[PDB]
Parts: sequence; C-alpha cells; structure tokens
Amino acid sequence: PDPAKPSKRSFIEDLLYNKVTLADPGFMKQYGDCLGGVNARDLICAQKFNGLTVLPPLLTDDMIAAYTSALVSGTALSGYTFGAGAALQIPFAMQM
Amino acid sequence: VLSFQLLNAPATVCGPKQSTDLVKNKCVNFNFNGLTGTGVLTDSVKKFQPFQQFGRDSSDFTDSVKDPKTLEILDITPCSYGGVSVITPGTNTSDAV
Ligand SMILES: *[C@@H]1O[C@H](CO)[C@@H](O[C@@H]2O[C@H](CO)[C@@H](O[C@@H]3O[C@H](CO)[C@@H](O)[C@H](O)[C@@H]3O)[C@H](O)[C@H]2NC(C)=O)[C@H](O)[C@H]1NC(C)=O
Ligand SMILES: *[C@@H]1O[C@H](CO)[C@@H](O)[C@H](O)[C@H]1NC(C)=O
Repeated sequence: PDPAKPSKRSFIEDLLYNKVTLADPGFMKQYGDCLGGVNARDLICAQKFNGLTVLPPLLTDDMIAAYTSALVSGTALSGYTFGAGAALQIPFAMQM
Repeated sequence: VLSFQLLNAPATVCGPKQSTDLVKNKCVNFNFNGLTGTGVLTDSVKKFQPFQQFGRDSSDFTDSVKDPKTLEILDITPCSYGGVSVITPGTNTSDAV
C-alpha cells in the first residue's frame, strides 16, 4: 500500500476491485430509499418486501487487505521462515 | 339471470356500506371497493393513466390505489419491512438480550 493516501490497498488491488462490479453494496437501504419513499421499483426493495434479505460478511474489505499487506511484507523480510515459526531477517539479494 | 365482472374495470354498483374516513401513518386494514389489505398509507406522488383503480407489481403485490372519494392516488407498504436479529448469551448464562 502507498502511504500517500490511507487507502489500505495496493495499486493492483484497486484496479481489481474497480474491474468487477457488485449487485448492491452497503446493505444500508432505508425508507425513502424504498417504496416507502420514491423509487422505480428496484429489485432490492422488492426482495425485502417478501422476506428476502442479504447479510453482510463478517470481515470487511479493509481487514482482508491487511492480511495481504502482512503476507507480502513478511516475504520481503524473511522469505518463508516466518511460516514455519518466528521471523528470520535476511537480505533480499541473498534470499533470492 | 344476473351476470357481472369483478375487479377489472371501475365499478358502478356497490353494496350498502359506509365510509370511515382516512387514517394516515398507521398500518391498518383497508377496504377500497372490495380490496382487503394491510399496510401503512402516508402519501403518494405516482402519476398514472385514467381508468385505473389498482396499482400492480411484477410480483402481483399491490402498492398503490386510487381513492374513489378524494380522487387521489395512495401508497401501500407492509407494516414490517426490515430484518431483526437478537443476540443472547444462553439460557443458563442470563436473560438479557
Ligand atoms: C362524494 O363524491 C363527490 C364526487 O362524486 C365528491 O364531491 C366533492 O365534495 C367535496 C366535499 O368536501 C368538495 O370539497 C369542497 O370543495 C370546496 C373547495 O373550495 C369547499 O367547499 C370545501 O373546502 C371542500 O374542499 C369537492 O369540491 C367536491 N367535488 C366536486 C364538487 O367536484 C365528494 O368528495 C364526496 N362527498 C363527500 C365526501 O361528502
Ligand atoms: C444449565 O444449568 C444447569 C445447572 O445445574 C446444568 O445442570 C445444565 O446442564 C445446564 N443446561 C444446559 C443445557 O447446558
């Protein structure tokens, strides 16, 4: 990740997220956002009118990217020794 | 021999029943020209065409209706919309949720 902006994601991950779209993110739709207010009869509000609901995942997007950031950073500092135990510092030139 | 059609066109012959005005912001049991239902009715801004008495949907669920006395469209929304979840620590543990 780039420390210039606290996005908690790398350059490639942003492109990956923006390349593929999602049906309806957020799960924060209230009255006024459904037929209690005004809509064109969106599919999401029709689903909720018949007991159909979608639950959010336990892990957020930011938390998932933290694991990837830790995994990538660990490789550049220890290689694969940290996977079998404690981390072992080593120059990257000698590691490669 | 008497023949009649039901719930396809605006009606001209109705039974001997009296109206009980209009209630707002409450989910109640309404009856509009023989259309029993349940839900909240606050206001409507939908625009439609004449010769219409009911508002249909892709799932055949009523959402709008025209008041025959005030000649204005209303809205129907079920009394329960959102989902509710309850977290409990166990029966032996406690009863607070
Ligand atoms: C029965 O249905 C008739 C139509 O067939 C409706 O006639 C309407 O009667 C209402 C009674 O409130 C009239 O509204 C009144 O109009 C003026 C506005 O300046 C004023 O006197 C009152 O403030 C009130 O708003 C309405 O004009 C009239 N429509 C017409 C004449 O075209 C009527 O709603 C139904 N009768 C009832 C509810 O007793
Ligand atoms: C609840 O508490 C009682 C108290 O003795 C215990 O015996 C029982 O096994 C507990 N019930 C369950 C379902 O764990």
